[PDB]
Amino acid sequence: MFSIIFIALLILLITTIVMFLASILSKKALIDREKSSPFECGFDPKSSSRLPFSLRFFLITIIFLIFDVEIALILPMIIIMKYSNIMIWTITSIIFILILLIGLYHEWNQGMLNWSN
Amino acid sequence: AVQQVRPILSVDREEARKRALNLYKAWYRQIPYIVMDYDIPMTVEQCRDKLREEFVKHRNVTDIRVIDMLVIKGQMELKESVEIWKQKGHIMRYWKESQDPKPTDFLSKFIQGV
Repeated sequence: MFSIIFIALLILLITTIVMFLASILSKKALIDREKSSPFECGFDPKSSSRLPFSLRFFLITIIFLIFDVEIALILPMIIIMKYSNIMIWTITSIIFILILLIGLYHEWNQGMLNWSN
Repeated sequence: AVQQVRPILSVDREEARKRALNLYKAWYRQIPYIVMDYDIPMTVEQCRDKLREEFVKHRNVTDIRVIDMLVIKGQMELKESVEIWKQKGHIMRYWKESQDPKPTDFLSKFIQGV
């Protein structure tokens, strides 16, 4: 850790210096009211980008939060296979992956994995 | 010297007068939005004068069909300005800012040349 943090800072300093060189090495010209205008294919923009952007994969978005938190429970598997009771480890692991598949196929069949339409 | 014709939008001058006023409403409502959404020098009071100035151009118009067409074209611009299809340049085109005044007095025109 403490080694990694030091190099993490050292890299961040180095990368930071890079633009601090770029900001000075960059040619400097007077900024225009149009030069800094946004790019939207050369025609002025109708709509701010900060309007509410509708969402259609919201349902998947929530399911993503869940499925990760079961990744927290499969990852330890390997580490404790040499040390655990094989029946308990075998049984539980399987009924862990079957539960996941059944959940997935259930929603897939119910059509929730499809986007809002 | 009269002829039978097909009406454009209205049947009576009073209806035409009624339509024209609505076009004034919609423009007069819209000026505050145009100032915000266009990077142009003009302010609401200046623009609200330009609306008055030009509705006055067509002061002597009499034919209802001509008044209909002015209101058809007049409405078309407003939709193109209620939308921002018209760009910053086009809106300021209503002022002819680039063109500088040409003097009208005879002596000035003569000295300046044709």
